[PDB]
Amino acid sequence: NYIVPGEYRVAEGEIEINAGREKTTIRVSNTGDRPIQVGSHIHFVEVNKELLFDRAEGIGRRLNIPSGTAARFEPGEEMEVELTELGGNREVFGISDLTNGSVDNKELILQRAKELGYKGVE
Amino acid sequence: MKINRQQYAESYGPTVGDQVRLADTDLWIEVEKDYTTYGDEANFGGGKVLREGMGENGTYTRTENVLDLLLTNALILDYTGIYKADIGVKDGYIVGIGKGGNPDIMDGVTPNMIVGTATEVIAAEGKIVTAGGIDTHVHFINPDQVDVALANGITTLFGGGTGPAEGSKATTVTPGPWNIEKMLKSTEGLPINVGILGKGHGSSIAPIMEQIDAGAAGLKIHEDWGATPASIDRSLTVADEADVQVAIHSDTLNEAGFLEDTLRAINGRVIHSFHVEGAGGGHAPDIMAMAGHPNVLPSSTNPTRPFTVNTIDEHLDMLMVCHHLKQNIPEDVAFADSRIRPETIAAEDILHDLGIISMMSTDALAMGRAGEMVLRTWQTADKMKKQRGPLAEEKNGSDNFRAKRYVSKYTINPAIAQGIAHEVGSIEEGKFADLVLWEPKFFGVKADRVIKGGIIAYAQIGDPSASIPTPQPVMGRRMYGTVGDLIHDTNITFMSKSSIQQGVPAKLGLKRRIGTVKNCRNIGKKDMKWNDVTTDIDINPETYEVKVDGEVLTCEPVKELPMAQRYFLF
Amino acid sequence: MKINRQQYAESYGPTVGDQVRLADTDLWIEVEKDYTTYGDEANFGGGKVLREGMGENGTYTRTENVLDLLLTNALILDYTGIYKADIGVKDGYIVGIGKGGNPDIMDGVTPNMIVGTATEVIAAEGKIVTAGGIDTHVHFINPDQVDVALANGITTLFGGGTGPAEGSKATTVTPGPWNIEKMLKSTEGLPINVGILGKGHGSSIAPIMEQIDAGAAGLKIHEDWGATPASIDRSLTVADEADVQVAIHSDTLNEAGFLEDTLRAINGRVIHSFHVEGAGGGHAPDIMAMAGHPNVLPSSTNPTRPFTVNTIDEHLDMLMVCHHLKQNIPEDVAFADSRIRPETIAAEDILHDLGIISMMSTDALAMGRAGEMVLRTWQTADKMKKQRGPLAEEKNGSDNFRAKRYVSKYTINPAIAQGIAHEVGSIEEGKFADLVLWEPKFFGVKADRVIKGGIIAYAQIGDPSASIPTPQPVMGRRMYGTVGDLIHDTNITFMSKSSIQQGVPAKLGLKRRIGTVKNCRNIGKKDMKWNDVTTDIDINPETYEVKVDGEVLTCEPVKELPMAQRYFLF
Amino acid sequence: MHLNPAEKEKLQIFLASELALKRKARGLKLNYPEAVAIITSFIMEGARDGKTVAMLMEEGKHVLTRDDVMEGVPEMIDDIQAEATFPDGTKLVTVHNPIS
Amino acid sequence: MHLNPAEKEKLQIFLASELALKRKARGLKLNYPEAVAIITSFIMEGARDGKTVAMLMEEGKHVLTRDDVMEGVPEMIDDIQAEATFPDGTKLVTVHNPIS
Amino acid sequence: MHLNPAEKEKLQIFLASELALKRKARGLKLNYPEAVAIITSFIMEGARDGKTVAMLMEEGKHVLTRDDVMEGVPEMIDDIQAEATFPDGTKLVTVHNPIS
Ligand code: NI
Ligand code: NI
Ligand code: NI
Ligand code: NI
Ligand SMILES: [O-]
Ligand SMILES: [O-]
Repeated sequence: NYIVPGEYRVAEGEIEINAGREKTTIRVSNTGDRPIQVGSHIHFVEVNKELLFDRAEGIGRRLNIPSGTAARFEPGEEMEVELTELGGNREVFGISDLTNGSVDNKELILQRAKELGYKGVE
Repeated sequence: MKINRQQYAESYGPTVGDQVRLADTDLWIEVEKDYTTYGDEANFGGGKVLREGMGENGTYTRTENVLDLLLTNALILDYTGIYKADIGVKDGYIVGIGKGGNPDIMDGVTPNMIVGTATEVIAAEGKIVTAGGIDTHVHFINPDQVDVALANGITTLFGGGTGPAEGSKATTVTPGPWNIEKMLKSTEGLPINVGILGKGHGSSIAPIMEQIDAGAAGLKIHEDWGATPASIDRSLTVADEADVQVAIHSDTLNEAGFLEDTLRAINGRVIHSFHVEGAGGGHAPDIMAMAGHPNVLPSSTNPTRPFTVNTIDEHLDMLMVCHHLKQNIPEDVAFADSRIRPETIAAEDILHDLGIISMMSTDALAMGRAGEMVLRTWQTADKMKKQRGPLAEEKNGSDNFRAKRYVSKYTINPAIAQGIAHEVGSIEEGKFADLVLWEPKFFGVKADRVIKGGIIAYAQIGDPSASIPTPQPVMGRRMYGTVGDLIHDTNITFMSKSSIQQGVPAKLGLKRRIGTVKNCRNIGKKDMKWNDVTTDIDINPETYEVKVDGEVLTCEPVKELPMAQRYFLF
Repeated sequence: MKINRQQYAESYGPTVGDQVRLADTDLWIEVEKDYTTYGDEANFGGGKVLREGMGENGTYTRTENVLDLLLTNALILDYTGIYKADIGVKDGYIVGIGKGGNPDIMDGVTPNMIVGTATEVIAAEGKIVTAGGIDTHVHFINPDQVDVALANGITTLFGGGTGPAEGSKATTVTPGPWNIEKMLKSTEGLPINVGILGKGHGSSIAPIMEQIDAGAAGLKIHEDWGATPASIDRSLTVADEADVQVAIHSDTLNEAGFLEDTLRAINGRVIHSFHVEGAGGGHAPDIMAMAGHPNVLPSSTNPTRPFTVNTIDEHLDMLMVCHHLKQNIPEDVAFADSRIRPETIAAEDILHDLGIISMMSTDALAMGRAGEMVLRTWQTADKMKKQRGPLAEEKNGSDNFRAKRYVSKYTINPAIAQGIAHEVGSIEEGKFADLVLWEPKFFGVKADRVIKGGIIAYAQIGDPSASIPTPQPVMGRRMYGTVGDLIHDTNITFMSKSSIQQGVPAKLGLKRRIGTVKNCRNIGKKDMKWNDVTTDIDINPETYEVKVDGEVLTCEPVKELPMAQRYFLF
Repeated sequence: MHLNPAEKEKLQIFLASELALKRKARGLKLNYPEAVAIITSFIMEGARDGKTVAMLMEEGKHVLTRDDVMEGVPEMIDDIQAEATFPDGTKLVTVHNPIS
Repeated sequence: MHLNPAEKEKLQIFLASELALKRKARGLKLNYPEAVAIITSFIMEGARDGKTVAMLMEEGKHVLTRDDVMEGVPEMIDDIQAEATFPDGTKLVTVHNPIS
Repeated sequence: MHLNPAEKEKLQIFLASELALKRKARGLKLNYPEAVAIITSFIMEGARDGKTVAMLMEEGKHVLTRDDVMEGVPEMIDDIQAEATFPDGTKLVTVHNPIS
């Protein structure tokens, strides 16, 4: 009972993020020569062209990491990441303009990916 | 994946069950609930969540459910609860309390809390957010008092005065149509909400009533103008008709009557009893017995709050000096003795804790400190925890019950009393976006950011010439909310219905927001949130000892308080 | 009769061929020409020339070619030249540069530069006079920043913010119609010119476009809001349609693309590239390669300007603190390493000197210093003279070529980029009379007098209680240009054509002068005065080394700079 | 630091006191504002040291004597008031006739 | 003198530091603003003396120790930032956890 | 105290002088504002001590020498003016080329 002004006593336990959403692990490769860092809430299939991974597995998903954190890929680096399912309406607009609608248009998102040259459109 | 609860609280502010110490007091508040979706929290910055296509919706125009402003991860402390939520603001008003972000991709988004292109972001993770404080005992004496008030998280000033004139120095009164007009015009440049009180004195109705029509928001009866049976009665008659509140400082001298006479004159009408303990004025020595009646809305002023070792010497001295009282003259000494009373000051601490006194207020610059209403509320709560212990009603080791009772005293209860709680006084949807962010270490001591009408008006912030905002010296400063014409849109002038109906704003060219005073005459003690106790209060004529339920209410003064020498440079 | 050239320069300021040292730098500017008639110079005081019947015409009314204001004997430093002339001001605008006085009796009087009864006089003999500086990277964070800017001779602030909100603390953005309106109203009380930028983010046009219609003068794309392909594209589409500029801080993280992706999204449209070097943000590590393209208008922010021994430690630290970056976490350390780079900071000094980076700006209060844009421009020019020597193009031992190149970076070039150069940015006839007088010893350090719209707004001046204006303490102060309603007439709010056409000023009750943003979409690098170089810039992915024409651009940091410890009390 | 408005203001009392004490040390009889600055600053420093209002009320009457100050100064100063943070909060001190 | 706005402001840090040091000399444990004033003023004086940012970053962690200050103060101060003119221009110093 | 506007302002000269003298004592060559603060404050203190304008005009030329100040400073300061209350009212002092 030394007083730290404004201090927290946090209750016991752990917080599970993105609970009850399906999760998926995939390998991803920074085939570029510059570092790439990916935010918690970008639609995974829409990330930097030069990331090689199976683009299909990115669709309707984002990184299963704490909100507001990011995964880093140094140039040349390959590593596994875990994904979770997008929620709400499961629609994506803007970003890279690959979806602009329901994440269910798998066939369309992937076609746009292939034509613009996102690596890993399988 | 799971996040340990220490890291969680460190990144996002605390969640359900976490406790937080209020500054350096031994009061702890505990998160009762959390509106968030774990893993979908909102946050802003590089690689953060509020980015276009992600937690920020890129589709919707401002009208389509999008916010002007989102406060992310606020720990709200309010009469309505102590809990964790995003707060959404639009057009200067709180439109949503819940979970903000993008329904494209997030679960649980409150539907009118979309973060869109139009949306500004304030990070409140790790802050405590309260309603701005509402001080209903202000003397308009020195314009410098406004920043003093902002620095301690006060956002509404109700009271009266024309500046350092004797009448104003003694009473919260702006007398007569012309003075009220001049001050309404003055208010156009004060970056705080204001409501003005007319002189509650006269024996005909018209001289009083004309001040309500001129734009007063209420009246003050003060002994220095003659708190007689007549003035009390006419004022309440005016008030009942105009739907405004009346504040009273009664006849300390018992010249025209004793407390019971004042009550007969009041005759069951609604009235706000000022500095109810009596050090600040009133029927000697029993005024505080007012706080037991169902029709009295009881407030304390802050110099007596709480009962400390230096309290009595300071007050004895203040009074004697302030009244030009000589100590050779026995009537002066008898007067002082009958007025400054450890017996009632001690009890006032306890009546607060029992919810019998409903309200705090400052008495700024007449017998009280403009920037210390919030500060002294929490010092009182802390003293009481120390002396009386956890309230019967507490649970889980927190002070949430006591904290709600106390935060109510300077937020919702003054708003209800003044008939302005439709606009201000609490963090609730549909009310004006007067919000104060606190670092828990500075809680109740120095406000971090004061939001007025959805724009920051006041901030502790550093060197304006620096590369970032935090380099020294960090001091309180007016922000853009206060500059140019934005001062109009961020502040409310509260006025009587009749003056509004008569076009006083256009007559005078007021551009501030205009709020209606209303619903003051059909409330009572029972409407004071968390502080609704009525009871027979007996003050002993001989010994001045205060009984409630035939028990004497007494406590010790303390030699030391929290929220004091750890914080203050003088 | 002849006057020796030392006396001459002492009484009237220098003439053709004289050189003047810029503060304590080793830069010398030389008078290229002089509009005067030797023996007919203008001057004011007892027994002086501007007296009725003499150099002051006693016949003509104000409309008949007579000035409101004459600056006598200015040494102008501008992109258009370094030369000596009288400057005539009328209705807030520069109407004449030449020779003022009375054509009754004087030879060579510029015909619309008559000194008449209506004419005020400012003595500029022995001063250097420049255009006010135009800072196009301002965060509206703390209103105190304005005087900071005035003190260093800055007269226009372009940027965005609602005060110390996180969004505003990170980005030059005033988001959405309501915020933009509130700030436009705020601007009514800021004694500097202002233009506000909306949020350049969204995937539909309408959410972006509505901000231009609301009164934004431009947009800012910032990574913290998602600098994605979509936001870049919509913003440029809005910009092309509305005729406003777009500023970019790109995706440092390379999240959605690398530099080349950003360029594809830009697709050859005009864009202002912010803190092009990258320390202030952008594609790691190659952002600065932007400054080679013909469609990019490239600016630096000031914290990197110039490359000094304390630069890297200061920045490494700033960034790590500012991002809550822990040094135990290797991604934080890798992030910092990829972003703060001696290799690119060194090169940025040189790209400036080669005219490849066209513009300076502050980044006030987010990652840059509000009052040091001018200061740091000249420190950079001086370092470069020291390290690279007189530019190829110099003559007669002066630095006139380098000085024009550099003065352009904070005057004309930001005006051109922002589409406001019809109003401000240079000392030319027909432009608004924003002028800064400098004592050569304080040049670029502390402005003597800042003229806004033909009235002094800001001055270094002494004890207001004194018999004369010079007794201590001499400090920066707001002058009459800033007081009462004159603040309206002396400052410009710059707005989009569409918001002007839609009556936003009348809607909001703005009384400032309103300027039109225009001609932003049909310019390029080629239009940047003295700084129009395009070239392939290669940044090495491994070593970060900067090549232009297959030569590595590198230089040493310096331990000491001019315009520093000789001047500053802290 | 988080300086509030009163904190910024009261820096100026301390500063004036320091100027006044330097002037006393050079041997000058102190004038009205000097005298007031010294006693005021003393009160505030007393509070900071933890004295009681009662102590400072006694002590304040003996910080300066009539032979420290110009003729007339003692009679110009009837009382001096200052508020400062005591261990138990802000309190008001009044010193009556500080220079007797 | 030509005081700019930052110059006027930063006079107040020095002044508060002088007040704080006088209070330390009387033997008082220093409070939050006092502690902050002292370390800040130290940084600015360091810059004026010509030290490097790196030096002041090390040194600033040793101007006050927990036994100079009230309980809780060390934990209230996470970092202190000041900008001052070094020989090579204005630079920002951050001292993390100055009182350990 | 009844501080008028000039009184509040001139507190800042004294304060800057104290900062400058502390810096001189550490051994630093003084800069432009420092030098100006010291001489100005000296003049005002001279007036307060009762010297004549003539005295302060002579004396002000010898408060600092070129070896107290950075290169160029002597040449930046052509004159220093201050007004202060002499026994016979406010008067203006001008010191021409104070550092020779
Ligand atoms: Ni009263
Ligand atoms: Ni009162
Ligand atoms: Ni940026
Ligand atoms: Ni910026
Ligand atoms: O009162
Ligand atoms: O930036």
